[PDB]
Amino acid sequence: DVVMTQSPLSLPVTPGEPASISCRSSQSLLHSNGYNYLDWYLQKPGQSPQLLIYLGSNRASGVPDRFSGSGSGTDFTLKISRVEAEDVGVYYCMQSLQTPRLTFGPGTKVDIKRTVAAPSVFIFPPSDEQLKSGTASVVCLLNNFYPRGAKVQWKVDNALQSGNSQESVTEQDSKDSTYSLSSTLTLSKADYEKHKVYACEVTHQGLSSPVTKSF
Amino acid sequence: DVVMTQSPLSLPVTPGEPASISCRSSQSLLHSNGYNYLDWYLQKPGQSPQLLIYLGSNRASGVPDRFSGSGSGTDFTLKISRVEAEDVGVYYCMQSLQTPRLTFGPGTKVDIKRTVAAPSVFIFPPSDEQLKSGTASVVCLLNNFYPRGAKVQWKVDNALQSGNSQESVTEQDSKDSTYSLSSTLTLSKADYEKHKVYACEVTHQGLSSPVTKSF
Amino acid sequence: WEAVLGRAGLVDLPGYPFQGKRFWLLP
Amino acid sequence: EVQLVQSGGGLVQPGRSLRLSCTASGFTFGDYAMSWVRQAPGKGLEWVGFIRSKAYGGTTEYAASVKGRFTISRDDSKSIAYLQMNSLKTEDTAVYYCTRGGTLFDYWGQGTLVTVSSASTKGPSVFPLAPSTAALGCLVKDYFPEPVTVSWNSGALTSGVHTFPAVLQSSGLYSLSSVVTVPSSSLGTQTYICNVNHKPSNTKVDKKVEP
Amino acid sequence: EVQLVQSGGGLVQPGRSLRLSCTASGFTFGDYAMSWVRQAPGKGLEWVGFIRSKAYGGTTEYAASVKGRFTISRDDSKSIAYLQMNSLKTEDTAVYYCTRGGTLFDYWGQGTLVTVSSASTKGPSVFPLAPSTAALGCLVKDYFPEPVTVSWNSGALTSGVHTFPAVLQSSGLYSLSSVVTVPSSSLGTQTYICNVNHKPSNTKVDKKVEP
Amino acid sequence: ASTDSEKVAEYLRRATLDLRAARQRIRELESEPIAIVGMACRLPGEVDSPERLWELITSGRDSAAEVPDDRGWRAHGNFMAGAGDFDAAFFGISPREALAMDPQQRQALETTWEALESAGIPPETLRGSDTGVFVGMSHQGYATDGYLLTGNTASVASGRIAYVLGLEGPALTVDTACSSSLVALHTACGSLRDGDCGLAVAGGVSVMAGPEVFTEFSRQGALSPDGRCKPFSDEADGFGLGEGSAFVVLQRLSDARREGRRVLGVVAGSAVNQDGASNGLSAPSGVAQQRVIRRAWARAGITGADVAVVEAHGTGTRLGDPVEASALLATYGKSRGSSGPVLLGSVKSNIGHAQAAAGVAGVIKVLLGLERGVVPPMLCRGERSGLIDWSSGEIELADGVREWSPAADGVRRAGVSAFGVSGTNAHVIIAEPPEPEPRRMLPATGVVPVVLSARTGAALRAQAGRLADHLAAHPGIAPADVSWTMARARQHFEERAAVLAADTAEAVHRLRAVADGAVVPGVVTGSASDGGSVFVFPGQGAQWEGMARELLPVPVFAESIAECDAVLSEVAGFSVSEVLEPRPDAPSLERVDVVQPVLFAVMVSLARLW
Amino acid sequence: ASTDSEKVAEYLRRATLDLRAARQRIRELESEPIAIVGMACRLPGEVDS
Amino acid sequence: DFDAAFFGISPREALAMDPQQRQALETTWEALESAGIPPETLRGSDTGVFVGMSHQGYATDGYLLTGNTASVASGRIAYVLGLEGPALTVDTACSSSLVALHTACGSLRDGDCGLAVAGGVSVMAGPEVFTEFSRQGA
Repeated sequence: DVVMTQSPLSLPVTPGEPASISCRSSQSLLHSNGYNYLDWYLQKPGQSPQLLIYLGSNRASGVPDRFSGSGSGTDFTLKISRVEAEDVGVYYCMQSLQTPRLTFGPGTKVDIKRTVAAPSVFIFPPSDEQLKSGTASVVCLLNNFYPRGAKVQWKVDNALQSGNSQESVTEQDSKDSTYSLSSTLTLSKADYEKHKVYACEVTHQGLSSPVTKSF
Repeated sequence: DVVMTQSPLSLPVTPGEPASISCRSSQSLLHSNGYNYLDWYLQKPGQSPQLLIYLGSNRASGVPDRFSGSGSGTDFTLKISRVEAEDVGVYYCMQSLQTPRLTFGPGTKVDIKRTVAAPSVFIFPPSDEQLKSGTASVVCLLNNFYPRGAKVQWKVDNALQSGNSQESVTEQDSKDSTYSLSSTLTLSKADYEKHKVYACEVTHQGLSSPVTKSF
Repeated sequence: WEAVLGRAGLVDLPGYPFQGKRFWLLP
Repeated sequence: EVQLVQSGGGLVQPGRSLRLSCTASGFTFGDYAMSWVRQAPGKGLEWVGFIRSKAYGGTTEYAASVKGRFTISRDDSKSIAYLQMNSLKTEDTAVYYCTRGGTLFDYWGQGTLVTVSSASTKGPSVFPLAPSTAALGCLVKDYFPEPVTVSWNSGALTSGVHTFPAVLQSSGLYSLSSVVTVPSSSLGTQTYICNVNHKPSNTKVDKKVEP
Repeated sequence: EVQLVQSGGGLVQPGRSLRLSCTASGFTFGDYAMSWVRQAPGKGLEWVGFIRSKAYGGTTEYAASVKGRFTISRDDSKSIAYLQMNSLKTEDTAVYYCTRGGTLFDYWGQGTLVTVSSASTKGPSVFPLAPSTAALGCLVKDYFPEPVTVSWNSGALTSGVHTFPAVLQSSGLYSLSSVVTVPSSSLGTQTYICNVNHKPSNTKVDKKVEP
Repeated sequence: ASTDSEKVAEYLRRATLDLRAARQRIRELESEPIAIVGMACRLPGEVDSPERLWELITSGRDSAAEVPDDRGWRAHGNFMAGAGDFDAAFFGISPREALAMDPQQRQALETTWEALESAGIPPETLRGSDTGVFVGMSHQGYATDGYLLTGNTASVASGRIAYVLGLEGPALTVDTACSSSLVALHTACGSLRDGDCGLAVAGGVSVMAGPEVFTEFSRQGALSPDGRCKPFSDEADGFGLGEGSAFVVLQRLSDARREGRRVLGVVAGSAVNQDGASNGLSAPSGVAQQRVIRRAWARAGITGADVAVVEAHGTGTRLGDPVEASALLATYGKSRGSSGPVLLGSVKSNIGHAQAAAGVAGVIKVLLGLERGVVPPMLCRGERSGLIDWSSGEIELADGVREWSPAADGVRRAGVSAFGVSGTNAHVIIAEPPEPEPRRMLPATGVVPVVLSARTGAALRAQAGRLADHLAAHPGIAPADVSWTMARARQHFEERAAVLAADTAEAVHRLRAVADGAVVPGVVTGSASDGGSVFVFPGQGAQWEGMARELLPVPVFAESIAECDAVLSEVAGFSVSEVLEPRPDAPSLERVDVVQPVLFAVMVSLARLW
Repeated sequence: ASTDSEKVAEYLRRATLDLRAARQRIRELESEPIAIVGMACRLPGEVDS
Repeated sequence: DFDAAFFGISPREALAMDPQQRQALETTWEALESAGIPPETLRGSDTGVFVGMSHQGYATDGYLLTGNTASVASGRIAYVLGLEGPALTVDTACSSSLVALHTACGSLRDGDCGLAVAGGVSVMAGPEVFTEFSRQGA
């Protein structure tokens, strides 16, 4: 009964080239008055959201005219005629047939296109000074990869860990358009001392086989 | 209960000068969405009607920009910043709070302004050839007056007639901006023969006293 | 100078004082 | 460009039927309600009815003076709106406009005259309004159908001429009067002749006017 | 020009209350619904609620996760929209945006961060990720509040440096890691020092990294 | 939970809001006012500055004189004093190329610079900028040593300005004769509105250089013997030849408001047309002049009744003037609508016919009057021409001191004309400027710095003297305005000075000390080197009674002194403020363990102020 | 007898139609193609046409 | 070569006329014929003239000033053909005729004129230009 709307999750784009994002609903968004109740929004990185298109295909004044919406019924498309670097961020299509909208959905993450780059993987064992405190943080660095979506598992004695690691990911680099990840496995000194084999298995598109780094 | 809307009945205007027409409703035309449900239309002489303004103050594309609407609630005004000769005709303000609209109302008749001119009055007795047929038409001409609204009564033996006269009025003259009227009293020959005193009394603004022309 | 004093208004003061020699070709 | 080309009117005897067409072009006909508005000779604009767009049900509303006699239809494949008039009356004589929209009439057609009369074609009778500045003229009486044209001295005399709108008498026949104001030198080698011309009855009359 | 200037956030302990303001300018505030939307760190846009314009009743709707705890108000005389947050939780930590409109959000404010934490100010502990192209870095652990800045060789070394977004550990304290990739000539008169700086606890640390 | 009515309410509102923006964009593209942000004028009558032009005309003086001998020429005209003078060094031009350079080129380069200074733009900020150059000019015969082709092509008069100043918008020279500079103005407003450039210099220049023009008009018979133009007078007997530079700086009004530019006036609309099939190639057409006046009204959205002043072409020709008066009577003279009679004049009565510079010289006059609310006066010699019908009373010559009175729009407007012998006509509506409505360390001062700058020492002293004369001539000009202008609205060259004063009288007195080589109390001088500053912190010896007590207010200063107070109070028994501010039982400045920490505090705090 | 939804339907449609015209006018003022309808050339090489 | 009679010009004025003026007048006519426009329909019309041109030295019998001013190269076409749009001569050197074209498209788009003639003309007439470039070496 409740309407849902789907899009492509991530879209690399190339400045000077057209790009396009599809949106599809479970049910027609066409109203008796002849308009499609479908709006497009964009949040640039570290900026507030902005309206691009309302009612399927009306561009809002002040939105650059390289943006256009089209489609009807259940299939809608937002087009950038020629992409500019400033267009990165997350685009959302929002139906307004059924309100309120609890969330904006996951959107489409738009970054700058480049060739597949595998992560260079480094493990770092806990410094001694930190061990003269009571906690052991071990860090796995995934450096300079593209696209996002590297995964890391931790394995102590070829046994998988859970709920003791935290990740963080940089933004797209301005020069080489890559990403870096950071994985911190945190345990009490006691635990760390109860083991010897500490490693991080890294999975990514540019890696044909999982890559593991051990102590 | 039913909404009504009033305006000025006739407006002489002067090309190169501003003009203005008021419209007033019995009841507020403001809608919850913030718009006044009031449209303006114009029918030029011998032309089809056209839309000038919708929703109180939006000018329709293609309407000359010297036209504007304003007002809110119960008092609305259509303004021509500088009148052009081509602006003559009838302007209507149409509420759309209550539909259908059975009629457009009497509108505002807009003609070209000039000084008051009294009608030159001529009576013409029936031609003889027409009397060799069975009917007698007697014509009263009201020539070159301004503004419209000359009245004519027929009087046979200082007794008023009714339902035996027909009027017709020219359009505004292109040169001197005046109007001419035509009053035809039609009776059977018998009747005409049963009388002697035939006259037409003319009333108008430029006449200080009623002017009568007799046989 | 704007941080120190603030912003005031432009006034029509004389422009640069050009130091011209004469040049007039006589062909 | 947006176009609403009308067609289908003319003369028609009372009680008969008549269907007007409105052919749209330059826009998506099926998206609009379409309305018919009429104007009797000399009088105001009077609403006849409209049909909604299909998206709003394609349903119709009518004025009381035509309900059950007139019906509105539309054909979105040919982009045509129709008015079907039945049991016509003389009171239904008017110019009929179709117009885009059911509440906001933002584009109108050229309009179509419908004359409802049982009169038969008939030539005019011309009588002169002898010049009792002097005024003389011609009374063009009892013709059908319209129009009838009048000129003075075969178009030489145009200054001071007023030809009046025709009126429709109770007989169902039309009458028009033409007048010209002339210098009271009404004999000084100035003969005045009105030239009346009624094509629908093959009539051409020239009349002199004088006391 | 249209403006929606926000103000009124910051740090606040769980269970307390906090009121955000949204001051409108450049348009007729009273004509618009106004809505509040929030974004938890790293996550999506989540609807909080809105108040209608007075013309539509000036009534309010809320998301289930804030109903009874948050309330939206407006003051059309000062052209201000308010969010009154009560019984705050750590889960209510987010950037809060007011936005013009209740269905079409056609203008947004700069947003206001609300951090809900019972943590006390605390300086970081810096540990070096010795360079086991070589990779070394600094682990800036267990501080509060944000931010903390890191540079390398007092800003001389900028090529190959990635400082990572801070993470919030179960303790309620933040941890950040900075790394730099350097030529394996890690001794050739190239001493590497990360400069970490935490103003909210008056801390300035310099650390060397090496095997 | 939102009704359909509420949702469609918000889309409708957005659609009509988008429609308002679109239609405002349409109006901008077609008719945005162009702000006049700067103006310069080197014209006959010893007029080196727009303000000199005001003085000449409110003083009823003209400029006709016998031909100069400096040029290689019963002969009178209107000549510029320094037509031949040129600072070649300033622009990086060798004296060899400067000699070969048409004076028209040289006067344009110098007057453009002054226009940029009048607009408060330091020309270095425009390097690599998007700035166009539109010069109305006509070829004259100066060369009839090398660089002579580049020094005499018309195209280089506009491009040389682009090259020297590093401008990258369009650079055009245009020739429509006496209309050339108003056509240049018209083209530049079109260029701005099209976004071809973001700033434009427009105007015109002419200098009588070769034998032709003066003797060519004598045989032709259009010259007056006095060399005086008597426009609209029964003593009209031809025009007096003239010359000059006249340039304006043009910017889209929206950009000028946004950058906080002082606006002198706006081009509200202009039109350019042609006589077409007239009584002859050089014959003016009265109907063509009505067409162009009415087109200018159209593009400014005004009617004749809204203009109170007309600056006419007014050449002083017996049969030229009635044609122009006829065309004005049929436009401005009708439908006056109880706005009072339109006031008519022509700067040509005072400076002669400046040829390609005539039109912008008229704009400059009109702007001068708009500054002051005063109708710009014209000489008006003798009686009104018997060949013209002032019976209506709706046109009157701008005889003397008249209050310039606004229209129903409360706006003061003028119309400016220029008609060419080739037949190309121009009319521009100049309106008064819209209302302009809209943090200091070292806060309270009392006194005020005035900085000066020039390429050489003698130029520096000349700038000091001329600013001294200007301030003596115009008392009541706010000293904060002189200072900010001299500091921010001027470019800074290598040789510099500054005078520090509390009142205009002290500034004049110290500026004149700089004009001489004088070393007086409030005066400093030096030359600007790059190489960087070394801050020097000495040893023992700097202490004095409550040193820098007066600086304790300045917030950035007192801020620093506060941190020293905290730190020094924990480490020693006392604080810095106790020692510097009045000392109520505070440590003695004679103690080495107080003077050194207190000096430390004052030097760190001073360095932070710096 | 016309629902509020139907009336506001026709005003919205008119507003966006007016908006399309406005933005087409903007494009015309800025970038309308200029047709080259004629050309003549008297150039070297005995090129009179 | 110039058909002075065609344009109502006396052979005295035609001799005094810069060939640049004469070639512009004849080529403009042919452009109007190439556009299929009978030039009489343009009399009193709203038509602009934009000539890219540079002063050369042809006269170094009367009508010699009107026959050699650059401004008259555009205005003479307006006069002969009775055109009432803007008439400009513009000099940007080798770019002069494309600048003339650029200005005319701006003028059309602004509605200053409804038709425009644009182009450029040059004829080597005076001693300078040929020997001036020889010494220059280009």
